[PDB]
Amino acid sequence: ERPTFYRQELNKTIWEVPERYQNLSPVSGAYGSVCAAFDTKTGLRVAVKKLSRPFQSIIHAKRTYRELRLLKHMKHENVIGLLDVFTPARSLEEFNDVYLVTHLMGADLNNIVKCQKLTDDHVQFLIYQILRGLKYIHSADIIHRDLKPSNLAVNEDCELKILDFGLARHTDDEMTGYVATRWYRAPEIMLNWMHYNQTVDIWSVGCIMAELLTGRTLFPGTDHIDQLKLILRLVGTPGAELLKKISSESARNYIQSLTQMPKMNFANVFIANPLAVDLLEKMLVLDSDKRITAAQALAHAYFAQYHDPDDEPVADPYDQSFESRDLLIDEWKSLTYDEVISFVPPP
Repeated sequence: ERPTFYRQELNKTIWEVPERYQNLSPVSGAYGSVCAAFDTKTGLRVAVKKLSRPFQSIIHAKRTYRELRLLKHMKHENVIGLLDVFTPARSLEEFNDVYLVTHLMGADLNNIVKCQKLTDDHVQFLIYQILRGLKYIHSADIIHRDLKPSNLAVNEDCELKILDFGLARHTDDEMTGYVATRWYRAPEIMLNWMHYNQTVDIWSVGCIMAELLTGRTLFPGTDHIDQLKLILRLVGTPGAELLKKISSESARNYIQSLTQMPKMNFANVFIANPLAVDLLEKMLVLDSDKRITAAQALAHAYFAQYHDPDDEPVADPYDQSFESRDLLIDEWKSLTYDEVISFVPPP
């Protein structure tokens, strides 16, 4: 059970990992840093993410606990699976750092697009797999909140996984608010502060598909204002009845202060498979109540070559009852420790 650890330091921070993992090569962040390594047990190359002081604040501890419990609950073909989770600490009193180990496929779409020319046949399969994973994710009342090309890994056979559930969580009615990445963030995140829902992921998938089809970012906003401007330059300025639904009065006033430019023609900007254009238009919509769902997306004609209702699974519901409480730091840490100890490696 208990393995032997060796202490390696990189970028002036210690990495205490089992001998099982060798050849640590870094790949850095606010909440966690990642190293690539070879697993002598499985013979596969793996990615090892060390959470940076996961229990320094309620925010960090809550993120650590929820990501760990999500990955342990996620069991789907197009979702990254947790191979190992360990800690050098031999007791709860010593527990501080948390390490996550997961499969390491070829490269992510970010690097891939910059050196490979993609076919429409590739985009079909890729976005089909993305939506296939999203159906599973959303069915568990989970929301990813950070779908971007760098959080999607793929191999030469075009089989992909959804990565990085660090911002994901169980969907509630009021949430963190400032989430996702600027160039893939849905409008309802910037307006209607803290009262978005699962529909945000579909906007990210639409941006992903547009970028894969064209080869360049769809909304390369310099800042938040530039993001809103680039979005409305395509999807068109909203309507009065939609404006009343915006919770922020400042947001309504700013939107009204803008020079009204309508929805440009969907077949004029992606001059491209018409079916993909139709689907994009179903996805890139302002009103979340009228945006296409992942379940509805899979049934789209664009995925006829891969759609299979019998093989599109659905997840069991996720139990956030432990999180629904306002716990202290030590209680979050104890829950995370119990979750680490209770891990059983997958076949």
